[PDB]
Amino acid sequence: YELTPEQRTLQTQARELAQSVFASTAVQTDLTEQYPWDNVAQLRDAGFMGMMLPTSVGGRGLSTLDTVIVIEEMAKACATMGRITVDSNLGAIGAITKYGSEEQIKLAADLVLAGDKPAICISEPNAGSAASEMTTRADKNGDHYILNGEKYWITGGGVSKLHLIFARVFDDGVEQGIGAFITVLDDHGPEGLKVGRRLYAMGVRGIPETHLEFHDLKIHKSMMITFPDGLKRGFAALMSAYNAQRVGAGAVALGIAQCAFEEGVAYLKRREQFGRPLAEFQGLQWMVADMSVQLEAARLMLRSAAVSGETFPDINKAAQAKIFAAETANKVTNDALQFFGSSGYGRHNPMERHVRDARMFTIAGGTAQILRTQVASKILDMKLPQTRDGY
Ligand SMILES: Cc1cc2nc3c(=O)[nH]c(=O)nc-3n(C[C@H](O)[C@H](O)[C@H](O)COP(=O)(O)OP(=O)(O)OC[C@H]3O[C@@H](n4cnc5c(N)ncnc54)[C@H](O)[C@@H]3O)c2cc1C
Ligand SMILES: CC(C)(COP(=O)(O)OP(=O)(O)OC[C@H]1O[C@@H](n2cnc3c(N)ncnc32)[C@H](O)[C@@H]1OP(=O)(O)O)[C@@H](O)C(=O)NCCC(=O)NCCS
Repeated sequence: YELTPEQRTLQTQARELAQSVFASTAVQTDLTEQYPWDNVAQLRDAGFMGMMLPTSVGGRGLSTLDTVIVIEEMAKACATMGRITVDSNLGAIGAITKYGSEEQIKLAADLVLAGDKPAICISEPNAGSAASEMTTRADKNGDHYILNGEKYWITGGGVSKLHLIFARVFDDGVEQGIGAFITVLDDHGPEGLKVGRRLYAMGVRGIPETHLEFHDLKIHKSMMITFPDGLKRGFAALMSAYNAQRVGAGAVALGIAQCAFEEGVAYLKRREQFGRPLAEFQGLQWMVADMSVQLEAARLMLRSAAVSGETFPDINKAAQAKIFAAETANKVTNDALQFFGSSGYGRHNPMERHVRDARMFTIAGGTAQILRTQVASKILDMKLPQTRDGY
């Protein structure tokens, strides 16, 4: 239940980069809401991008746990850098690594290792929790697929090059299921791929969340992730790669909470009222005790989930960890802010940002409610349909 000597080294390397470079840019990144290109370049040069890619394509061949360790250190410095580390190591790049062809893996690897944070494109304005109800379609046309539809809250929209787009595949009018399509966005850009309006967010403002439109987007069949056993199971396998994403997302939430925790504790020791430091008040001591307990548990849950499953973490262990970590983060950041008092409410301190940044993680990548349903389906060992006629 402890890190290996190699993992401490990886942790130290991650912490050094985050504290000496990223930490001093967190406040401004939140102010400008601008994608930190400079920081991403340093993140790449330190080998913290595409870590789970095989060594045969330039990757380090690391584990999910390795990334989770790195991700948390980045998040403790900057929530934006935390999420970037996630998307550039887990999720879309994970599904491509596992299910993609040699050509598709090489294209994805070259981009990520060059410093590109991939963008996954699943959610639609009328299809969030019910992702299987997405209206983005891909009609087959010869050896190509014509994509028409819209996505939103696309993390990295406008700055991401690599795109993994999920769409309902139709063959001569007949539905085939949902498949994933790879496309790359550049200055010249692919015809039909349009970056929609930006959705300005409560926190983690350093990464643009945008709408995304597809107007007769022509994708060759060599850029569709294919399966020998049909797309019907294909849509069930791509989201299994998202089980690793959730653990990473949980690590970001944990990182934010841990930072706020450390800052709150440090403040209690130096801030004095009634002739003494705040740390000498029992009620505040127990609050500190409560936070440390939940943080320790959260870190255990995340790390435990990371080493579970086969290629990706177990879907339910990951769901349990994500629920715990995200909800833990919301309480810790809020209570840590309370330690600062009035100054905690001031934007000249980072405490109010911590609450704003942490708030998204009970929502994005599957809400805490949808994850509870998932966990319940495991314990009860039954399907839990949400439709009116699912029984
Ligand atoms: C910061 C951020 C970044 C994001 N980045 C991306 C990205 O990169 N790619 C991407 O594809 N998507 C992204 N999303 C979207 C997100 O992954 C989905 O939208 C998420 O599943 C939430 O969907 P929704 O907002 O449509 O929730 P809705 O489906 O509108 O749910 C609304 C509320 O109803 C509850 N609810 C819904 N269905 C049920 C049910 N059956 N039972 C009980 N309760 C229910 C939910 O818990 C939620 O609280 C991002 C979102 C955020 C906030
Ligand atoms: C899965 C979800 C869409 C509900 O779907 P549903 O209508 O209950 O359909 P079911 O879960 O019964 O079936 C879907 C299949 O995909 C599989 N699946 C779904 N999510 C999965 C995940 N995260 N990991 C692995 N497998 C998954 C299920 O095992 C199931 O396979 P089966 O056919 O062998 O049973 C919803 O609970 C969910 O998790 N979505 C959250 C939104 C989201 O993920 N958005 C990401 C964008 S950031």
